[PDB]
Amino acid sequence: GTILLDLAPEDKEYQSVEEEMQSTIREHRDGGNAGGIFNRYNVIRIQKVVNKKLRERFCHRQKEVSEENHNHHNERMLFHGSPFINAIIHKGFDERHAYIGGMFGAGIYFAENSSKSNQYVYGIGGGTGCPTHKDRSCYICHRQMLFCRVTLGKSFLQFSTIKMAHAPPGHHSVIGRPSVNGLAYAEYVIYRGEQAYPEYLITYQIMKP
Ligand SMILES: [Zn+2]
Repeated sequence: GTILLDLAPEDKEYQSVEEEMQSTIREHRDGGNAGGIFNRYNVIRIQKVVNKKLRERFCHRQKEVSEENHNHHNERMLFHGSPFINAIIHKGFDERHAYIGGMFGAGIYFAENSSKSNQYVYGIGGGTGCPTHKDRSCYICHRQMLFCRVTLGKSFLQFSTIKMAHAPPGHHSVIGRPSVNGLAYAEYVIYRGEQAYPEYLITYQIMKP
């Protein structure tokens, strides 16, 4: 029920996504332990995920949020790395498989920075790395991540560690903005899988300095 459409490297969308990916690369305080050491990706292919049902759910929920947020659905293109990408592009986002170990409670997380999402491609905290060379800084294996469209709506800006099962009353998402001696980069949390849609599937690599 899911068809993948390879975008040509000469198309505007391809280079737009790529530019949105390689420009949001930042140095993390872990010294590149989980995501590995890199400064720019090696994009193999960018494929659009097509599934009318998931889009129907997404647009329905988007309409609900819009109706409950000043007729203005805050759609934002955000990154997402997970060891279960295929399950996402086939079945859609699911809050039943949310990040319980997250800082803002068992919800679905999204990073504005591509590297931060790369930190979760091979699992939580980098996991155990690639399935071939057992290295989470492997420059050989083809990694993947998701450039998704997330519906935030009325966002709730919490900076400290506040766990929760759902979004605050009158809200739809929880945004954690960077704080000194706190979190380094912004995080975006949604507690409904209907508020995200894996628009772009990015197959890439990391480059050794
Ligand atoms: Zn490898």
